Amino acid sequence: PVTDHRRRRAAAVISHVEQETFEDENDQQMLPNMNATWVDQRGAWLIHIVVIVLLRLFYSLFGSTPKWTWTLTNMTYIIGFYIMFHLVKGTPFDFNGGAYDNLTMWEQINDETLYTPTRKFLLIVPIVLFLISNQYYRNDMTLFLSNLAVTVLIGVVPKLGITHRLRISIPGITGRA
Amino acid sequence: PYRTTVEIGLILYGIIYYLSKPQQKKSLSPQEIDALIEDWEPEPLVDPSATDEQSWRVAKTPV
Ligand SMILES: C[C@@H]1CC[C@@]2(OC1)O[C@H]1C[C@H]3[C@@H]4CC=C5C[C@@H](OCCC(CO[C@H]6O[C@H](CO)[C@@H](O[C@H]7O[C@H](CO)[C@@H](O)[C@H](O)[C@H]7O)[C@H](O)[C@H]6O)CO[C@H]6O[C@H](CO)[C@@H](O[C@H]7O[C@H](CO)[C@@H](O)[C@H](O)[C@H]7O)[C@H](O)[C@H]6O)CC[C@]5(C)[C@H]4CC[C@]3(C)[C@H]1[C@@H]2C
Ligand SMILES: CCCCCCCCCCCCCCCCCCCCCCCCCCC(=O)N[C@@H](CO)[C@H](O)[C@H](O)CCCCCCCCCCCCCC
Repeated sequence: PVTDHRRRRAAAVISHVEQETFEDENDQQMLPNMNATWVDQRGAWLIHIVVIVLLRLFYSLFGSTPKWTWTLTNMTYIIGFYIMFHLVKGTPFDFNGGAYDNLTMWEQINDETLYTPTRKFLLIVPIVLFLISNQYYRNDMTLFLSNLAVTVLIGVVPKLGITHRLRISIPGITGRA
Repeated sequence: PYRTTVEIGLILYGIIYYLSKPQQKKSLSPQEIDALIEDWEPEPLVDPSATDEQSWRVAKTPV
């Protein structure tokens, strides 16, 4: 071939996305992303509190016990955030030629900068929510263990210095480079 | 006890993450090594541009 533009799907237990070449990196990422730029804007940090409050009020309008209400709201918030950020890979609109087809929205924030204030806030919020919520179901150990497992496994491990550009082939042969 | 221990662990990691590094920023093939070797252009050992204009000293030396 005269261009050699192909996508690899190497299979291994632990694998990482290869570093971009000169043409793909220094030239095909020049314009604003329009997908991870709205994070550092007006009213982008208070909306999470509003979502949490609305979910809590909606669940309380049913008239259930505090333990079930708080467990359900924590699980729903964490699952929704995971579905929005960590699951999907790509961009809803063509960028240049498909340059961002191997990365999630979390990796694209702030041009792949590891530590920025918004990331710190996003990591801080689930811990504070868990600390506030545990006080209602301390008696039940099963629910405490379930909440701890959900928080640690979904809302903590992905947002780490490790597990950056990390892919596992157990649920499907992932594509790297 | 344990319920307090896990809370202490989560909080302790919280401050560690908060006071992280100072905004860490995201960071060659042997086939192109010979290209650098071939692109090197050395300079002459001695510059001969001004030799002609300054050569009157030798012609005026008594013998
Ligand atoms: C409380 C209640 C409980 C219950 C509940 O509600 C809440 O729980 C909820 C749980 C929900 C799901 C949760 C999360 C997702 C994923 C999301 O994802 C983005 C949109 C889609 C695309 O995503 C891909 O976007 C990129 C482009 O595709 C991918 O890019 C690469 O692949 C490119 C490939 O060209 C290459 O260019 C490169 O390699 C590279 O660029 C990238 O990897 C990947 O992100 C999702 O996948 C698509 O997959 C197919 C296309 O691939 C579509 O067609 C297929 O449809 C039929 C089935 O197979 C067959 O008939 C057709 O023949 C067959 O083709 C299918 O319709 C569609 O789903 C779409 C929504 C969904 C499914 C939700 C639905 C609703 C629930 C089931 C609810 C549920 C009701
Ligand atoms: C009755 C009660 C149930 C309530 C259900 C809602 C649950 C709310 C709580 C969870 C949500 C997290 C809260 C924080 C979000 C605040 C609002 C921000 C709005 C931003 C919208 C503009 C973003 C543009 C960028 C587009 C983008 O991202 N593209 C892809 C990647 O490039 C992403 O893959 C994509 O978008 C996500 C896929 C769409 C939704 C997937 C799920 C399908 C519907 C099922 C919903 C399940 C319930 C949990 C979400």
